[PDB]
Amino acid sequence: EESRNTTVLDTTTTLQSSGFGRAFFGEAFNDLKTLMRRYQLYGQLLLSVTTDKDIDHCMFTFPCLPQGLALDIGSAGSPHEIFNRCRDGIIPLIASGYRFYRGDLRYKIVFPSNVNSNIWVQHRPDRRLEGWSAAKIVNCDAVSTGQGVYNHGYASHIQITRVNNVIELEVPFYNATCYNYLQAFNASSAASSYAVSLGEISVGFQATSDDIASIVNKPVTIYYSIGDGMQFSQWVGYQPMMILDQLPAPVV
Amino acid sequence: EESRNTTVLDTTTTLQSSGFGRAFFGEAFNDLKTLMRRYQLYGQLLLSVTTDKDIDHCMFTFPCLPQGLALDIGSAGSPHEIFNRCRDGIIPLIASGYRFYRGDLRYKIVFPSNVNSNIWVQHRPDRRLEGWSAAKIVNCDAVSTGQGVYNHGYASHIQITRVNNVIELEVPFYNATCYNYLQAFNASSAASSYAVSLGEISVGFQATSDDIASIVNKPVTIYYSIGDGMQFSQWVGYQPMMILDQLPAPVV
Amino acid sequence: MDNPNPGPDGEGEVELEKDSNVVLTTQRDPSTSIPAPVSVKWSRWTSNDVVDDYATITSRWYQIAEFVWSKDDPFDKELARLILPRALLSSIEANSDAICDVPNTIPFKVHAYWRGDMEVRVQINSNKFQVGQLQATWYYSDHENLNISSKRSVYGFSQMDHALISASASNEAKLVIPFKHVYPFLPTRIVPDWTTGILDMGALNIRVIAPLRMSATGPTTCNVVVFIKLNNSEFTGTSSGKFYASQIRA
Amino acid sequence: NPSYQQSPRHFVPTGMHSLALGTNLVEPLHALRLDAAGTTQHPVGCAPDEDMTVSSIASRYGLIRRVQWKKDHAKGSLLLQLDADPFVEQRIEGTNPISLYWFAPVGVVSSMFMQWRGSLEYRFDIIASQFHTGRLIVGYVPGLTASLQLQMDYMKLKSSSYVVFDLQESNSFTFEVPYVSYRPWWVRKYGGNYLPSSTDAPSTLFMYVQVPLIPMEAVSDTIDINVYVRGGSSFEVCVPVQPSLGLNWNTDFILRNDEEYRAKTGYAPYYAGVWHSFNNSNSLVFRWGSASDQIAQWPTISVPRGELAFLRIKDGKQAAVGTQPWRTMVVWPSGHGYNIGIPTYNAERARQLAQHLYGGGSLTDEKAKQLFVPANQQGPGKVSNGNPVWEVMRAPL
Repeated sequence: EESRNTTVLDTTTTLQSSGFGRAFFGEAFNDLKTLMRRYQLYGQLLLSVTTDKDIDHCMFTFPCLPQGLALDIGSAGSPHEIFNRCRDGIIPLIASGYRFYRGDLRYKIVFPSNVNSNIWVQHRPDRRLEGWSAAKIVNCDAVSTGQGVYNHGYASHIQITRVNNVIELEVPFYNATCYNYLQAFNASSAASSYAVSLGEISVGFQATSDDIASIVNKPVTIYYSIGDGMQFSQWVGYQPMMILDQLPAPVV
Repeated sequence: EESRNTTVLDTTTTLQSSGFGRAFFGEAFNDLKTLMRRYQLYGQLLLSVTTDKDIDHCMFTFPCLPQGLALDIGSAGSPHEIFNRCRDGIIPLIASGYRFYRGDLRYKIVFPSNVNSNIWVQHRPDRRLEGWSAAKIVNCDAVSTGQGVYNHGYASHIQITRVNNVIELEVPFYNATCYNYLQAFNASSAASSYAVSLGEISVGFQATSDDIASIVNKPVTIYYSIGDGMQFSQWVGYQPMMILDQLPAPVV
Repeated sequence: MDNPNPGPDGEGEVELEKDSNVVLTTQRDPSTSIPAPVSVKWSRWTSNDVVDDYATITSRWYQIAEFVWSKDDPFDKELARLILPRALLSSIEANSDAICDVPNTIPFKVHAYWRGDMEVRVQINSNKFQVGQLQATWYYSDHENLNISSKRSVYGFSQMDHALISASASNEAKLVIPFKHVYPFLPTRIVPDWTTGILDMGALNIRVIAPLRMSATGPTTCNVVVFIKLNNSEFTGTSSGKFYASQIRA
Repeated sequence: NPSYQQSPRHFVPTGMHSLALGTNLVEPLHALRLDAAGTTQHPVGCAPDEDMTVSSIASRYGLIRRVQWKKDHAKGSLLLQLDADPFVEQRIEGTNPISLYWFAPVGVVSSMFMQWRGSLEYRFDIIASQFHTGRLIVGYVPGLTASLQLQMDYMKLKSSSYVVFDLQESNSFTFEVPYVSYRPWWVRKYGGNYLPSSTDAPSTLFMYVQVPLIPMEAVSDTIDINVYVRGGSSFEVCVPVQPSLGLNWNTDFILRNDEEYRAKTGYAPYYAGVWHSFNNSNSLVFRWGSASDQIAQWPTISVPRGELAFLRIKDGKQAAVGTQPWRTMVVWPSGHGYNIGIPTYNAERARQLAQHLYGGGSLTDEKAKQLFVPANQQGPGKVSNGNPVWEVMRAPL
């Protein structure tokens, strides 16, 4: 069996327990769940207006899942240095260790400062993730479906950038499932696709196109953490790691 | 009779009650009234100065009713994509199901960010709605009656856009009626016209014409929700629906 | 049970419904349908002037509409969109005589304002071998709702509570109609704040859910008659009858 | 005045109270009410009879289907096979481009919610004289994908759950459709105008004629059958999202075809007028505002090389008013990164200027500047009605 221990050959005299730093630093690091709630960078983008957007059009939409977005190094010419360098993170690294999850997420999107415009944020529980490809932030183009616009029923919230430019969130667990998939997802069942993302958040500015020019190529970093109610389930061993200090130097 | 059930042919073994998601998601969706209070988009506009407005002139005026404003797709050249696409909404869809109402409304108007100017909001219980036509947001022109200006007695409030650009409201129930009409309204009785709108809210900037140019074609979205005290009355069956996913594609 | 013994009398029991001095009978159990809980009196809030229900004459049953229902009528086909407080008057005047003539409706000739629960029975005499089914549906202040022209169909009235009149059973449809309107009282004549839409609570309407079907040599027609009690009413604001105007022709 | 020297609370501003939340949560407001403790009240005769609730609406039948049932239907004949989800349907045969549909009350109240579960109830009013007699199956097959929707017949139906009924004296029943699925809830059949994420129904109802109708000669050969739908005792819905349904109060809809040309959104209404960066104010150009540097921007016309284009409005009524209505225009980049529209006297001058600008010419050129409309023509400067469509005239260079 895996955790069996046939015949211990103890040499150690007993070492003092430290309580995971409780005896030194004053804080236990035993529960890995409480570390999971330190916020992590989730995605990152430079806003890119394409079509002449109206008040209603979403500026970008991303699926919201604990697994972490499929990692986006960026194009070879313009890397997002943190994901290029600081690969993945903590929460996805532990999400690597389990096979199912059932819980909330929190986000705290940090909008660009220079813009003044109001910002709405839909949550869309309906949407199915459609394979691990296109599990990434998407800059929506011309409206053609209801995907591109504000919608009435979906839960939403509207930060006033002028007052404070970081809307904070609580994406809830709405799925008709026991508990969702947690590793990378290739979609076998067609109904397996409802079994991953908590929803499909959509951020959108209310700016008219005359003012939208200020917004172009302004950064919008995003954060996430597992939201207290989260509970990963089945243990599954780690897929091979790739040591970071061993990554190649830029070379002068 | 309608709800009679002559002879049930039960096949079902009893299914576990979920309490409307109480047993899963931790929150009942049984009462439809508590969903009615999630805020909805109510109207939308691009401000359009015409006459050289003074400090007192209202910028726009709209009747305030649960039924929802008559839907405004916008002109064929410049659709308001959400009402064009996401037809109507939730609250009007349920307002479709009843024939009388008697209660408050809340609004939370979201003014444009770029403007700094102070903004006043009248409520005008006096005004009669005059048929379902002109049950829509109106951009008031030159002053000719008292309709176009700030008025003394009417209840009002004045947001400072510089501090926070989203005035929040509580339009109350002031009518000499048992309870108001709730479907679409064609005005039969002349005194039936007092029997629909809660009032006739009027928003107006205090900007002098020199500064009013900044305000032109800046969006002003509006929200509403039924305000706790609301109580729809007589049941009335739904008028024919029109399925949304079946609406035509833009066509490339 | 299961032991018929018809005599000269015939077989079944005959339930009654006396009011003032009008008794009327139905062999069958009424298919009652009650849209609203019974109304509170409400003279308290809007009338100093003398108020009085006329129970001994207003509450009498009196006919307001009658109509043939032949097999020719297609599935969804209105037979009668009766208004109710108006049809009680509009039918009388349509029958070429003044409101004053009919005992049920004299107080309307005088009092400026009316309130009160209504009762409506839609009796029928289809033969037992006929197959069909009316629905009778009361819809409050229909005229105020402009999109009603689309709703006004059997799919749309079957959702709100409604009586059913099978032609097989020749069933009779009772229909209590308690007062509900935006304004507590309905005026019986032109009044200072409104004129048009006078004394119009809403509308009974009798759409067909299943057209009569019969053997080719069977009985084609199926007549229907609609009585209307006007019970827990109350009138207020005494006024001269010369002010009264004949109801809109409909 | 004691001084209060201790450190202040450290709070974080947000611009707005939650829009989503709507229950156990006091929500502060600037009431337009006079009294601050006032709240709407219901006088005893104005009391709310109806307790609005998803279940109180779901528990109301609405006619949803009307099967005909002729004598000459053999024992195998299908009568309907409507899906076992609340979204049962009855299209109206309207003339509208976008056809309206009837729904059961459960079919509308459940469109607002992403997920549903529990039993439905189909009442069947088999409208017949007691002298009619017959028998019909009302089966339910779990797990039928649409490819298996066909190949059905009453005998395959008998293998799974079903209910025989004997029309004789009592002429109505109420089959109570089971909720059989692997999913504790079930996702909406439709959706906000977005075709993917529209799961089809869990299972299908069927109603074959188990024993064909046997009428007397003196009664009708045909019997109507009404199918009413009602949310069952256990019917229940959870997540609120966009309704998949819209009211028929306004059935107007506007396609966003790209073929017609129009000013960019938020840059209309526009009117002809002067602007200092263009031809030193000598010549007209459209403007969406009186203030300086507020020229209307225009979409780049897709002109293949060797050709040219110039605009002509579909409706001369909607053109902005100068000394003459401006039905003609030439859209060219301003050199400020956006495409200004230049009104012209006529289609001919517009074609000429178009020949110049695509001819290697430029706005500063004398041959072009002659073609620009002089400022004096500005007139009243009335705004164009809304954002009017511009047909794109095209010519070979």
